[PDB]
Amino acid sequence: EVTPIQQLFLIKELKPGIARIGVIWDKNAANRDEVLPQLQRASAATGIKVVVAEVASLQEVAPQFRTLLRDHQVEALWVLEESGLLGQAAARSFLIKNATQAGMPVFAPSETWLKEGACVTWRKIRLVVNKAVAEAMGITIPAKYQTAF
Repeated sequence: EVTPIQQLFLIKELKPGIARIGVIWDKNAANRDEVLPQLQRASAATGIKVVVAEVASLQEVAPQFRTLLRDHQVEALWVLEESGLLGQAAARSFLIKNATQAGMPVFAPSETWLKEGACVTWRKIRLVVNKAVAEAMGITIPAKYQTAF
């Protein structure tokens, strides 16, 4: 129930001065009609550039993720849902491990991701945080939100 705009504003609070964020998006997910335009409106509202790399199958996850880094110098990974491809354990573990190795936190759609090393997720608005990863990534939670841990 936390909307993409609400999510991005929270990211903005968590990483002041963030300029560019990368999304890996399942081409085949539902509400693609709803969500991609929400992402553009959230980008506009926050001033954070949202670069979307779409993926249709597992073999596309590694090269599309690396495009976000090669071509767009993104500062974090943001995953919006997990109904299909992004619900596959292989896709999830690849993304978290590679984001982490690259130095960037992952903002995720469910707590399963946090258990595997993602940084933050949401519930309705309350943050849910993997404090060990936040601490290592230099991310301070605002006292005002101080959250499920």
